[PDB]
Amino acid sequence: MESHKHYTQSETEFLLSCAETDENETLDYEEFVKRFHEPAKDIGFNVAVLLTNLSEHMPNDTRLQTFLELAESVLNYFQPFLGRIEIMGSAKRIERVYFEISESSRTQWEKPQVKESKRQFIFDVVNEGGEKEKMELFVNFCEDTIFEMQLAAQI
Amino acid sequence: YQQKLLNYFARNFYNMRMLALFVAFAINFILLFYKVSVHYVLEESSGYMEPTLRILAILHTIISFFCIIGYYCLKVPLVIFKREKEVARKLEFDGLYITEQPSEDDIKGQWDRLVINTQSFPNNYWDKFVKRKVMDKYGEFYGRDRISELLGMDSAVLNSIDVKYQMWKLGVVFTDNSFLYLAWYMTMSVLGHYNNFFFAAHLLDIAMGFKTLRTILSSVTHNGKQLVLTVGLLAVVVYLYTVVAFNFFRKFYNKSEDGDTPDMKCDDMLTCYMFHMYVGVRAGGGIGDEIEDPAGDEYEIYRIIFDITFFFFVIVILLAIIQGLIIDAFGELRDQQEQVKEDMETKCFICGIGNDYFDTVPHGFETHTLQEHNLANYLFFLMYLINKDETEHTGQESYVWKMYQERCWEFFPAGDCFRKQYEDQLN
Amino acid sequence: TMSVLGHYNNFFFAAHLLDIAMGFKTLRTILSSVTHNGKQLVLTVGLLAVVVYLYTVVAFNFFRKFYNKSEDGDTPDMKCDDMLTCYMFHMYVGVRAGGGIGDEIEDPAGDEYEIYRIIFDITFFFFVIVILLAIIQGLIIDAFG
Amino acid sequence: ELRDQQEQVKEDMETKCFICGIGNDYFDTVPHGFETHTLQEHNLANYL
Ligand SMILES: [Zn+2]
Ligand SMILES: [Zn+2]
Repeated sequence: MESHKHYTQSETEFLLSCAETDENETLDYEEFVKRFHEPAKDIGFNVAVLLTNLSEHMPNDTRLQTFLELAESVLNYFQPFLGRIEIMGSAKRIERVYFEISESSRTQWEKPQVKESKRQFIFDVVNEGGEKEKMELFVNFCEDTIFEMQLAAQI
Repeated sequence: YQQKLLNYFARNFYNMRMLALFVAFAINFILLFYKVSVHYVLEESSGYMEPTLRILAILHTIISFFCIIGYYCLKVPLVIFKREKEVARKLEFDGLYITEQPSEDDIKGQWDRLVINTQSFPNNYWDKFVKRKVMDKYGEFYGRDRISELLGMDSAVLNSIDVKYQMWKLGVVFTDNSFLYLAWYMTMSVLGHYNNFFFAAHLLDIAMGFKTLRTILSSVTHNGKQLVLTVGLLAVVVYLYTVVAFNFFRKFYNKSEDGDTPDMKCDDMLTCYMFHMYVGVRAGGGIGDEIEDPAGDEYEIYRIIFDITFFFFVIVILLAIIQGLIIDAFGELRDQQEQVKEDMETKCFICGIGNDYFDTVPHGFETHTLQEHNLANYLFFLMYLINKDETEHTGQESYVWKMYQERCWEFFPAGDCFRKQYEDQLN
Repeated sequence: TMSVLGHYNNFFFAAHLLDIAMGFKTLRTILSSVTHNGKQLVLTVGLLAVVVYLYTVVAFNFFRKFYNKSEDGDTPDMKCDDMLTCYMFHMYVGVRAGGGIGDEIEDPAGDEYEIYRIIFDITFFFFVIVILLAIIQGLIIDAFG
Repeated sequence: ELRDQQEQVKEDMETKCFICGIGNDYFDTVPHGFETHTLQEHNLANYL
């Protein structure tokens, strides 16, 4: 840890203090999966979701900007795993929805076949036209692409 | 090990397709050095080409078989999934298999009637509650015993499989166009061992093997419906000219060479029609090129106007139409592409408010399309909603899932974005 | 290099006329129509070559006896036997004759393969001399548009 | 010219209604407003 870790007791010595799981003075396969693997992955994701929800729903707040800027590392790490859509709420008001995007799906959507299928779908929708049928066509294409990525996940 | 082998075959379908194409090209290039005396192969001062053709043919057959196996193991589940989803939605919403009862027409529905009785009907649709939903919605109108009877749920041997579902799947994959094309490829490759020239028919795979060639060949296919009608109109016009020529100018169609030859003529209608279709549309100048000129005849002016009209109505106008169809095809394709690009660049796909409203913020429209209304985000949300147990659904997730089950799509924004509804400045 | 080589042979100065392609702006617009769709022109030529090769294979397998070039009877029998000669004959004559391959081969007047030869000639004409050339002109027209 | 005329007719029918011709932009405020307007309010069959 000589690239981005600074020599301080709170950070550099902390890892060595936490490395007390072995009496043979050597690392083990279980160390990096016991900690920082099952926790600190979905716990921090919910914190990032809450922070970005507060930032989006309360723009131009002096106290909140400091909080956003100090915690930029977690939000930057959670940029690829953040989803932002808009739906029509029950109270006839637009409500943002946040969720988690899996890494395997993110890789599976960058393949040339999926991009070609998306381009063909857009071409067919614009050529045939329609408004009520447009959303049905979009949902059908979404379901087909989801099934294709699930099938391609079994490499 | 078998599953790993099948997964390896599926993963490299396109690579082995291109391999098969290259092998066919090599076989044809070797085929180009034939000679007759019977049909022995001549080699350029070599003798190592005797088994090269045989091993290349064997390799081509093996690679084609692997191609069909990979296609059956990779692309077939899409067709099955689409068919199952369509029949499930039709049965759940329309209920046509219990109410409409389609006739001998629509053979697809009649063949799909054989999958309802199968136990594993939603094998790929991942929605096994369709039977329970249709029962809960139709029990109080069509009874309970009738629906139950219609649905009919009541490493050594592995004989516990549904033969009806397998038969329906085998029936529905045989009518697919791509599988039929691959079966034709199999037949041609197998027939290539009986006669070595049957491998030449495999060069047609380049029509669909390259994307940049499909755009070239799509110009003919775009107006292919009218090309055959144009050919038929040409045939009718040539037949009318044949009738006129037989009735009036029958004496001119004499093919006599240097005088002392037997009189070969075109007497009956069939010979004159074949002569007109073989010569006259081909001569480049109409029928007057291959018939003697009427130098000093009572029908000279009639023959002249006949020749001129035939030329101007077959060799010019019909060919102009044939080229015009292709030119219009190219123009229509380019115009469609331009229209699609403009429509995608002038408004977003989901709500379609328009870029003019979003230009107030610097780079507002690009930000809106990339963050607010993104197709990838909606697809990921739908997939995450599907791959989640109903007990963990939140309020908004349950709301969206309920409307997705009912298929109403009122949750998709239309003409009302976040900026339009929730203004930054309160008003 | 061309100017220096022009002193060794005086005809090497003829290759300097190609400078007019880029020397005039109004000629670059004319020559840009071919260059705009130059990627597809070579593919069209390759497709034409493949089609002519398929016709060559069919002609060699079935109608090998018609490709006899005998003049006024008493001449040695010159024919197209091997594949290479038939392919060069089809690429040199038949795409050039203006009417397909039927112009330079004797008509099947009273033969068992007469109708097959007729449909072969008609299909070759309609699929090489008309459709392929229509595509070649269509590419340039679309380039201008 | 024939293709351009057909395209122009299709665009004119899809961009404004036949009777008053206000334009689809005004009716896009309501979800599916223009289709509802053409199918119920200003319909040629209803007038006939
Ligand atoms: Zn939008
Ligand atoms: Zn109106």
